[PDB]
Amino acid sequence: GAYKYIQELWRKKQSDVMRFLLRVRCWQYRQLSALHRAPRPTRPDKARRLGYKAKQGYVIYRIRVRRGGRKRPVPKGATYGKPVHHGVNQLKFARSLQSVAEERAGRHCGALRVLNSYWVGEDSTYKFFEVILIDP
Amino acid sequence: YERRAMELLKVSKDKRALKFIKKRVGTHIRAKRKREELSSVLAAMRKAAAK
Amino acid sequence: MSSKVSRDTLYEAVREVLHGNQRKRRKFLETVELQISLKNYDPQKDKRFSGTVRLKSTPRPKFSVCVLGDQQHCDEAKAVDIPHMDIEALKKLNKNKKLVKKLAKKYDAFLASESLIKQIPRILGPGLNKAGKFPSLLTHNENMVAKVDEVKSTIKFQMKKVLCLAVAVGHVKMTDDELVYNIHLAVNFLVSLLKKNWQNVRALYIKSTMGKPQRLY
Amino acid sequence: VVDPFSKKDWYDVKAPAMFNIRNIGKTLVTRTQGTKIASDGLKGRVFEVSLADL
Amino acid sequence: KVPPAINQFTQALDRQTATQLLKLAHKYRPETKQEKKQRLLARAEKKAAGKGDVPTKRPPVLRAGVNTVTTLVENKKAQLVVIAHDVDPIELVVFLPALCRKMGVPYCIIKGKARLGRLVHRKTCTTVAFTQVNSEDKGALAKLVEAIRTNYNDRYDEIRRHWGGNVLGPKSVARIAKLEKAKAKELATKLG
RNA sequence: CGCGACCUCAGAUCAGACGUGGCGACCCGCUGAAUUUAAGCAUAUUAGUCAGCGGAGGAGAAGAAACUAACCAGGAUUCCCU
RNA sequence: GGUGAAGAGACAUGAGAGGUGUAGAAUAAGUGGGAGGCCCCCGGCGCCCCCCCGGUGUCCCCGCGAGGGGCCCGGGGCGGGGUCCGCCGGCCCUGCGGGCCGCCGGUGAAAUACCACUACUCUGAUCGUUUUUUCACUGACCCGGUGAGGCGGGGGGGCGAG
Repeated sequence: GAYKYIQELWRKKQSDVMRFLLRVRCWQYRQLSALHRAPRPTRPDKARRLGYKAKQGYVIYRIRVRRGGRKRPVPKGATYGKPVHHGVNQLKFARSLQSVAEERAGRHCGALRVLNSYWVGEDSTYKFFEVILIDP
Repeated sequence: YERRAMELLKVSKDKRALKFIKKRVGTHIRAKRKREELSSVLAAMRKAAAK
Repeated sequence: MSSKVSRDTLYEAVREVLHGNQRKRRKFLETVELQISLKNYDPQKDKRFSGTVRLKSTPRPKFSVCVLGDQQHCDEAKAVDIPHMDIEALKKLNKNKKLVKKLAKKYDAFLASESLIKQIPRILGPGLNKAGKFPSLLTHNENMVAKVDEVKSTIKFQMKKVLCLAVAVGHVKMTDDELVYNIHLAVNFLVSLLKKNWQNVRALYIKSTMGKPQRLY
Repeated sequence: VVDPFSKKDWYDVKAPAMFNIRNIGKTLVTRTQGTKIASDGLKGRVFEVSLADL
Repeated sequence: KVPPAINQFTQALDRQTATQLLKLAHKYRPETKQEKKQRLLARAEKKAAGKGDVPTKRPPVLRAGVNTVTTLVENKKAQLVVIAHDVDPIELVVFLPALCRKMGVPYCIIKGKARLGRLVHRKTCTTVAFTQVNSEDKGALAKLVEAIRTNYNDRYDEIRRHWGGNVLGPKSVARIAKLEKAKAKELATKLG
């Protein structure tokens, strides 16, 4: 079964195809949108495993997200209150970067309903997710 | 990380190879079970080279 | 022949170690012996041998036993056909105040009993003593009802500071069924007492004589 | 360190043909080993050669 | 530098050899549209004549999809495998040549997925494979099979050892050629 | 050059479809403080609460075990007594 | 987050070997013991390479001879070289049909007229891997400028110069 081989391959790492084809997205999300449609699920392994069929009506949008902590947004960073509620450096958001990406793509494309997402690359200050979407 | 541990088993200091695998993968169970797979492959290498 | 090189590694099988030692020409007798390295093997200080073994056949070296006495071995001597003497003069098999002149060891094994444990060089005398090995303590035998034991030469492993002992695993003419049992009954204790830290990367070498002593995994 | 006079050799000197001595003398320098190839720093040197020896 | 398992994808076949391969295939292509329907309808009408239905012999034909090709390769029912070289995610068939090396199945790297697509009604097909062929064409197969396997299977050692790319751009080629010309020209500068 | 495929990627008052916006009693995901309490006060408490944002439905989320257990064993989810 | 090149470094591999002292005649061979190893020149047998043709059963020629015949079986003999691997015999298991003070007599290193288990590393240092030293490389990254306008190689080449 070919998909067994593909699965084992993605499970393994330390081959450069990731480095080759991550720039193919970092450049194009800055040439064209940071949120754009792809014409084929780059990992027909993982798309099908999550639940996908290339029957007409199925879309994937590949989307970039910027990674880091989450600095608490207040003016000049000194938050009024008792001093356990200070602190704006090391705060950590309460949802998976995958989830942030999923919701970004979903809110951008109405009339398309999410089904799941998965990871395709992670440069140094980014994460390159892609989202499977149904045309209901 | 596998190749480095293989070289350290080449020089044959297993009590350092284990520490290297542990400090990178995390659990002594996994390090113990993984040094065995790193051996029995290094062994195959030497055995099929002297062949 | 002036060859000492065992360039082999050598892996064939764990129990097939009987099918590769048979490099025979010697029309004299070939002492197909056995030994092992010295690296991480301290000749005297912290590591040494006490293990036991029993061969089937006496090789070219004289593997026979005789007196001492130290009772039940007076009867063993009179039964195994050697003149027996307690202390009268240390002239049975010595190297300086002797009676006859054969090979410096004059034999390759002499056991003990339980009146005292340093009386071997005082009863029959030196030999291995003069060679720096000690056949007086740690013999692991009393043999009051076993003479076939000594004529099959029940023997041991024991340290030495030069390199080591060297103990025979059979001959080529005799079958390899002999060699397989002999190696796997001798070096099991060697593997126990030398594979604790030294992981056996190199091999245990067979002094397969006539110009090609070798090794086998 | 290594004796600095190690790899300096006596490159030859020559006059115009219109003079009366052509092998004037010699001058030491090291060869190509680093980033200071000899002839590069050799061109631009200038001597003091007089009629009273040439 | 591309890795070995990617650089294997650049020693594709010789054009005329590929042309014999394709002219062979075009007598073997599967049934396309408006042929399927007519053959099946005629077969339905042959049912009343007891001479043909849906279940009846089909002469050997192509096997297109990657899953099917890999299945029959790992069952060793393949006599020839073709591989389009430009596939979108290379991980689709990066492993395949190694599989063919493991099981001694002849395999070749052709240019274009479009040609394999034209070998059916579809637009593209990652691989195709002959399992068996008509005996009269078996020899014509076997000659090309030998030509292929001479170059792609027996030298799996050098193929997997191969590296690629790493070819410096012409601007820098000339830029280094300047200094190499300078050093080659003026060498032996000192009386050494 | 020219032709023809596949791939990428475009515009269109092209053909047919669809989403935003409101209400918010209940539901879901985030953010989320201070009065106040400790007789003072900062850890704690008030509280994952009011305020803020996003998203729906007739109910929503849950749900068929990477579970409880330690027994002579139970056996998805929710709700009430305990 | 990459590349090369050189210098300082560790090491795994890796083809080639081991002379001389404190007791005696050699080196009395890292060591084990053989008072006798043969390095087996060796009758030659176990037996390889010609002839000899039982199945003149195989048949290239073939398509029909006619045989050079190539062949596969299997064969009562070394026609001839023989340590081409290796079991008996004879001899000083050849110091005297090579060859090697006698190990055991030097109280030694385990003694070495001999089989010889090991390796001290220096044997080409290939050949890999790794820590450092700098020098450079550009393809991610960043920087400017423009309506992204002659960039890097070359050549015709014309001008004159020497």
